[PDB]
Amino acid sequence: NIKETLQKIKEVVLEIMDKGDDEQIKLAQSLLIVAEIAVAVGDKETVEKMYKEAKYILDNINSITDEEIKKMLEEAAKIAKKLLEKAKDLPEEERILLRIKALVIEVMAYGDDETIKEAQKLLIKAELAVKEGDLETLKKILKEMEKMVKEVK
Amino acid sequence: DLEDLLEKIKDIVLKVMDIGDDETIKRAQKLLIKAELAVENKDLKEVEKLLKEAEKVYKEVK
Ligand SMILES: N[C@]12C[C@H]3C[C@H](C[C@H](C3)C1)C2
Ligand SMILES: N[C@]12C[C@H]3C[C@H](C[C@H](C3)C1)C2
Repeated sequence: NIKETLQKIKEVVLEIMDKGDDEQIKLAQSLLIVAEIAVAVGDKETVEKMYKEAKYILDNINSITDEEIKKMLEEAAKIAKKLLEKAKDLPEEERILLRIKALVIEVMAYGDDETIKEAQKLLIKAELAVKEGDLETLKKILKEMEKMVKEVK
Repeated sequence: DLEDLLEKIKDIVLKVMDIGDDETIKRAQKLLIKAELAVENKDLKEVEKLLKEAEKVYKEVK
């Protein structure tokens, strides 16, 4: 149910990157991220909402207004920071990875394009460090995330 | 097995993001998520060809 929904979310995201514009794919990738966040914590209603919003973007691919893309970016931020609360029974590694992902979303909300690039590169790096179990680099990657979410605040 | 190819293509996308242009970065992320899809659905041929295409876009940004 949750594993078949995130995959449809990914499919919709790919179609959006086929069709959408920089702001629309920005929104869609932020969606995929907070979706994975919710999957890590067991909140399925969130991921259902995420599939609904991504399909909404796909449908209104030529009628959506950047004002409401920004509303959804801010909302996705707020939601990710709220979902982080259910992540207190998992290893420290995945917790720091989840916080890194949420900070990346909050950067995608208000940050400029180059800052979003940097945040996505650091998110990828954290995804590698998780497979390597490297604490000493993901801690500093989260700290550098923080030296960014407010750097564009 | 599959996670090794995942690591290779993820490294490739991470380094494509450091100098390439927006189209190269978007295509790299496209290949990344297509990989993720195939790796979740278990299909070695797919992940392998996605790795080939990722190294190909890296060769595009010589
Ligand atoms: N303009 C951008 C489109 C897309 C999202 C973000 C990072 C990359 C890929 C360049 C902004
Ligand atoms: N896992 C990710 C796929 C895609 C590229 C990068 C940033 C976002 C969008 C999440 C890693």
